[PDB]
Amino acid sequence: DILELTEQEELLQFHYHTLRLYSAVCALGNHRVAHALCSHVDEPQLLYAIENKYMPGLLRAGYYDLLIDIHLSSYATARLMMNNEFIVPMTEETKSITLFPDENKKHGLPGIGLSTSLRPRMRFSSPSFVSISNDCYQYSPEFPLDILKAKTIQMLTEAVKEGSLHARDPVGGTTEFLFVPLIKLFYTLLIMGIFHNEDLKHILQLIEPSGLLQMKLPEPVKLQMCLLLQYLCDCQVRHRIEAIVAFSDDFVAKLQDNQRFRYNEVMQALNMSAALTARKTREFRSPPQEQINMLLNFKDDKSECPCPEEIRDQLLDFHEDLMTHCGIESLQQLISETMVRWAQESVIEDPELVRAMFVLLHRQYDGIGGLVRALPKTYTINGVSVEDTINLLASLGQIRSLLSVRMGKEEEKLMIRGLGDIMNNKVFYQHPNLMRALGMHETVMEVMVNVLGGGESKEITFPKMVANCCRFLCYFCRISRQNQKAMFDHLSYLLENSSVGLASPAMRGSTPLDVAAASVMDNNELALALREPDLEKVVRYLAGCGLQSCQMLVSKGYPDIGWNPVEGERYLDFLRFAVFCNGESVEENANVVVRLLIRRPECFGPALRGEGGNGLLAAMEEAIKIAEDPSRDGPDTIHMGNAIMTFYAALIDLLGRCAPEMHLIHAGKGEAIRIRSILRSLIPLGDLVGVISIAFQMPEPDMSAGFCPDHKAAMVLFLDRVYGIEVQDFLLHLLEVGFLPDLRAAASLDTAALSX
Amino acid sequence: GVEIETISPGDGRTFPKKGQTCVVHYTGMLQNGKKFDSSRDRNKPFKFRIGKQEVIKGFEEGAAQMSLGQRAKLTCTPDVAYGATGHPGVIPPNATLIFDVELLNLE
Amino acid sequence: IQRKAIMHHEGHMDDGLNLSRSQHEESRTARVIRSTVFLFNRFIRGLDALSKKVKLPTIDLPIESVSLSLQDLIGYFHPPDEHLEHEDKQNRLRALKNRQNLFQEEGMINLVLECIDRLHVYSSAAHFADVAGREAGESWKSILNSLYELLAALIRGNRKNCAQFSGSLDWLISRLERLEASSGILEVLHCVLVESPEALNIIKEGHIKSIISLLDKHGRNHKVLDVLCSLCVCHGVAVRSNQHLICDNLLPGRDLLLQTRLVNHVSSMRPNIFLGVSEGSAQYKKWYYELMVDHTEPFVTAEATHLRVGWASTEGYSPYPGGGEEWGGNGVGDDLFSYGFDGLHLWSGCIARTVSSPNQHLLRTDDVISCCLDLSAPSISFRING
Amino acid sequence: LFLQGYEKSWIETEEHYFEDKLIEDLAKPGARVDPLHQLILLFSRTALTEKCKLEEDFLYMAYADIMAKSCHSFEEKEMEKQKLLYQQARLHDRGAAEMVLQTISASKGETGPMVAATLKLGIAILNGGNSTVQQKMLDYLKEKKDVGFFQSLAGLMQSCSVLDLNAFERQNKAEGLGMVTEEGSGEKVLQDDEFTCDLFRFLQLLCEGHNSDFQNYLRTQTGNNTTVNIIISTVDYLLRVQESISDFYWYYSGKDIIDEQGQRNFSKAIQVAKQVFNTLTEYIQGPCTGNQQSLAHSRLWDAVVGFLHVFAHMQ
Repeated sequence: DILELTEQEELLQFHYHTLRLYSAVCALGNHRVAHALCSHVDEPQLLYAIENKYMPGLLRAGYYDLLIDIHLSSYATARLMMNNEFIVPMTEETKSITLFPDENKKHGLPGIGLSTSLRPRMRFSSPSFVSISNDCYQYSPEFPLDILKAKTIQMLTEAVKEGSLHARDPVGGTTEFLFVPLIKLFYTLLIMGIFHNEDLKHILQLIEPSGLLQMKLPEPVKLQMCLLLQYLCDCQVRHRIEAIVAFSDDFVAKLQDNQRFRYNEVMQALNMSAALTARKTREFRSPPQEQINMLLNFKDDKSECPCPEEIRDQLLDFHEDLMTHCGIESLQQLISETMVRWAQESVIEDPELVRAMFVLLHRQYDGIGGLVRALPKTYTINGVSVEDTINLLASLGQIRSLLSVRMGKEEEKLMIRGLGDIMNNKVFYQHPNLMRALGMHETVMEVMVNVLGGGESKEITFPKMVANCCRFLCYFCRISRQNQKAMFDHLSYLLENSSVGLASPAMRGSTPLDVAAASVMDNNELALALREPDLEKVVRYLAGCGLQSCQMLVSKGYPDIGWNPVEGERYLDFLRFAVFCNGESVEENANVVVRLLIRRPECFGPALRGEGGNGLLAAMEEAIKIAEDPSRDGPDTIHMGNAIMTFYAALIDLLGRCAPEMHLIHAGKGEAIRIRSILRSLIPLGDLVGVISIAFQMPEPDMSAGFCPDHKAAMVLFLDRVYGIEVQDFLLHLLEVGFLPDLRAAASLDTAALSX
Repeated sequence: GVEIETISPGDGRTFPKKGQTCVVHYTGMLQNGKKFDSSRDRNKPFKFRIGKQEVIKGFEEGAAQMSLGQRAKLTCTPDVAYGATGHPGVIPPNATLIFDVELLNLE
Repeated sequence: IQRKAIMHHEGHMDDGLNLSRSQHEESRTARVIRSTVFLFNRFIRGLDALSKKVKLPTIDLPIESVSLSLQDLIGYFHPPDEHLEHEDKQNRLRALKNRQNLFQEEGMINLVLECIDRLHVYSSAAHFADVAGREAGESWKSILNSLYELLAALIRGNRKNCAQFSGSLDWLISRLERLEASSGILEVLHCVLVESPEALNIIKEGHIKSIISLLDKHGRNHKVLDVLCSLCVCHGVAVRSNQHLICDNLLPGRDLLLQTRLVNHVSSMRPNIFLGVSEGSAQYKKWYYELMVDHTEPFVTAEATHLRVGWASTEGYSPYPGGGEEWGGNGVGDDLFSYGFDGLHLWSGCIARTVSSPNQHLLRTDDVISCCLDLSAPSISFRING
Repeated sequence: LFLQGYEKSWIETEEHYFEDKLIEDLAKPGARVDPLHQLILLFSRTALTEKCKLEEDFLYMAYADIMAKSCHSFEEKEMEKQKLLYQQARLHDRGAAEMVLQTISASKGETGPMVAATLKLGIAILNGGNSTVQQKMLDYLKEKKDVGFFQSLAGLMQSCSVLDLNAFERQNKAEGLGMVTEEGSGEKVLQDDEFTCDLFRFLQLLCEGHNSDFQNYLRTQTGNNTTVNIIISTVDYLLRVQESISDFYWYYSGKDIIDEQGQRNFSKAIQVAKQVFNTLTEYIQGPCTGNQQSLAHSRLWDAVVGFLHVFAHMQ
């Protein structure tokens, strides 16, 4: 008999430890092992062990924890993860809680009412082993939640009744073994979305009546009590936010038609004057966020207030109702009283319990802090995209669970699948604000840093995971205008390890350096905020790549050229995206990059800069010779001549785009003149026209991985933005030597066109 | 490898056929009597289709020889139940299974 | 970077030798390191000279000295008391961390490993005695235990030590089967797995299988289960591969650990009737009775309804018939002192044997059973419905 | 968008007053150890726990603000002074001075919200000429000979904030054409003026009364192995902010028109320089020959020459 282990100290301890092992082998979201453990112990033996009054106590706690871990912990953790995200639909059920009863001498009970909020769908697969090739066995084992609910309610009643009389043999031994597992099971049950209003009333009928908070309970019991009260207040804050959104729907519905009516009235009774065009510009410009900021300010005597004063009364009434529902001027009073009483009774150990108690007391006395911290995270969507948002939330929860568990092959594959799902969820396109509020980029960045941790340059564990993460981040930064700013902070980190993923022309997208370039690209504000704690780091990386041989091509079989042109191209491309935005050259960024590049001369090509190679002409001719002679390559592959040509073209393009300006400010500024003189001393003009005049062959198709006209296009851009064409002599010379053969080769085309 | 030992007759007149989702009540156990699976524990029956390749062969080819309301003991063989690899975690390799299959309803 | 200092005649005005007083704690710690490494090198030289071949016994083998040194070093690395002032406990923790770092950065863990290897080259205390002597053969066990305790204490609290020496886990788990220092090796493994997450990345399936074999050989020890829990979850994160390996190699056959079941309570009823045989006065050695059933559910709550009938013997001519103790799953026929029948099988010694009969079935409702018993030549017998 | 605006400018506009009553009914010994004393001991143990980086500790960041906001024609002035002293006694007899010292020492000289909150708490606990808390802090720093607190103060003073012109020029260039956000967050030019003034006001309150012992301890930490001159760090930061203001004047030298952003940056720089000057005055006040010689044998003269120049020209 299992109850006979009360006297046997060896078997009792061994079974307690084997229950702890059963719990720990499937504690996290590992369901393949729980699907075996359920039958390894039993289905109903868990109920019998949690119900039996005669238990050693160690076995009781073990069986309680085992039940929690193998039947409820997965969905409990999912709810705890997606508990601070207040995603609301726009259905008519949301507009049913606009009253949030606080008036007429009532406050209501926490957890009673309507949820109408986006929550993860719960489901538990049926444990069956005769069924060969089960579908996924991924959700959880099935358990009789209603029977467990009734059992735990009646057992909690019996337990509080027994503890009220202070018996000399509580269930399982000490009052700790009596209460802690039972209240933990009740807490996780209340968390996992059961105990509807009818049962929650009876549950409150043993802690509320003015009970369980009045007894002399030990520390691990009052800790679970504090967690329970914290959840009881979290659901109250959630109800507050739901009511806020419910009222806000109708309020903005009225305000939008009011402002449209006032705009139509202005359009009708225009009465053309000087201020009419100013009001028109104010209506056209001042995007909706600034418009809302202007139309919502009336707390003082008089300020910028629009015509609809009638809705101001409704807004003030709703705000007063909100403030009197909050902690400012009975659940909060009871919680604060219990906390101060527990603190005054005796000196309390367990600093975790002390911290929980004090944060609960602080949030009860504050009240508005929860709102000001949770309203930035709340978001209302629609009554049509509820299923898409549910799928998105499920995928995000799966990604978070994989982030919690360790990284492996299966975990990497599941994370890649989840990234694909959240990219194709069709809501990422529509609501980027919701993505930024959920913090998907933060979780993906944490996954990326966890993958990159362990090795700097020796080996990157779990490849292609950082790739999928970087691609997701690139797309997230691309479809936005402020998420680029939200990601700009992580740029300072990812620029440190941006060396990974390079030297491999298979991922022109996913790369940390490429996601940096995507965050900086097409944003003048971000390009200006990009100061120089990291431009010098990028220049140091460029110098290292131009000095060393990257130690990656010698293993593939390349002839080990004394410089790396595959990483230099990427570094120069990032510098170009950072220095040239929206068609204009950022002055300070261009100046500082020119300073760094002239202070470190090895960033340029060895055949162009230095006491060795003559210049860009001979450099590119040697590159073409190497591209033509296959004896200097690696036996999809990296053409070394094409790589050198693209590196030099990217360097020339970067210099041309970091040129001061189109002479607008250069006609009056001396620093621009000095920068232009430095660029001219770096790159001569005869060099430029000689490299322009190559007369590339025009083909029976050929390969586009050789000398492409993009190089000469970059050369023309540099000549236009640095030297320019102003004298008839040089204009005609360039037209005769470089432009005429290329124009003739482009005109010599009838049907076979493969090089656009 | 599949057999059947009648524990309680089930009138021997109504038999399952291909294309039906039969309702079953079984309690499995290993060769040494150690129970590894059951259906009366979770208080719910087991609805499975015959000839759809969803349950093990030792179960379906043994249930196809029973009657409505009949109780039988179905013995298996590793090569007909799980093979030389077994079920990872619960069933050991080369394990002879024994099921107390009670037929509930025919659909 | 190694700028080798050279004493030259000229010298330059850029030396600038500033001083740092080398706090007494660190100074004493370093002197202890020096004394311990000297004594351990002496012991290693002696043990190697004894092990490579037979040699003269006029060597330095300070058995009691190294025993006392280990007993002092264990107390030196002893953790502070939990029932102490908080600030003093934190100061003692910082001092212990500093001592562990200074011992690690001077190559002491590898020295302890070499000593453990040179002590493990011998098989038993009797095998070591005839090579080293009576006192050494008697104290070899204590020296090995103290060495393993010191190795565990050197890495109990620190994290860098485990993250550095974790490469020796293969040697640790291979020596785990020495049948002598299993407790010490298991404690070292647990304390290196509970802190360093890098150690869990080098634990392959072979190591887990060897740990489970240790659990299968040395018996039921909760330290093995704690090590397995640490392997499953290190720091708030799970290792799916290790969890699957544990679930696959620990409970496939259910013989490694205890099992549980939920059985029914059975009771044994009987009339006040006793049947015994002897020479002389007998009771005709022939009896018979009948049996009917009114209502019997096949499954009351969760399992098969236990229902057997038969004849049970006693302990000679005394009450309290066969059975394990009471109240168990032992009805009739579940032991050698009882013989029962349930409708389809025969129970004698908790081993059911199947039988053949027209319309064979369990003891369902409206079933007429008849039990007869001849005592001398034949045995009991049953007839169902005639 | 309406909900975002409501969260931004409708709720957090000072709609509650509960710090005083909270501190009161937390210090009330309902009956041992008071709840406030237990909380202070918890924070002290957390700050004394050996770590490598000071954690965020939202609990501490939320309770230090409460304990700091709880604090704060002759008879009414004396009575309000007595009430301030009573509140400081109530929330410092439980070891809050030691808590602030430990929280400052357990930051390694890293500017953060924890350090900002603990500096605000130190200010609210040393407001006025409170000598009891100063003596408690000095006795603690003498009984626990630690250089961590002093080197953390030195690092904070060395890397708190300095006015820069490049960020201001970039902000002007951005606001010249970009109207997408108008850059309402006027930052990155003077990072944490609030934190800098709070640190220097904490130092000023540490040297508020003419404590010769504390004024000499802030210069030469006798009894410790290594000493750092807080006076020299302060005069170096004064020189830095003087150079910054001089460069800002050289920028705004010629146009004779000061926009709102320039006016706000100038006001912040003036406030920071005024707080630094007040800290120096509290350092040198009284016949403190040591600090007088320390300030006379430094670059304070170059700093004050530059200050006189910018004063004349800007006025």
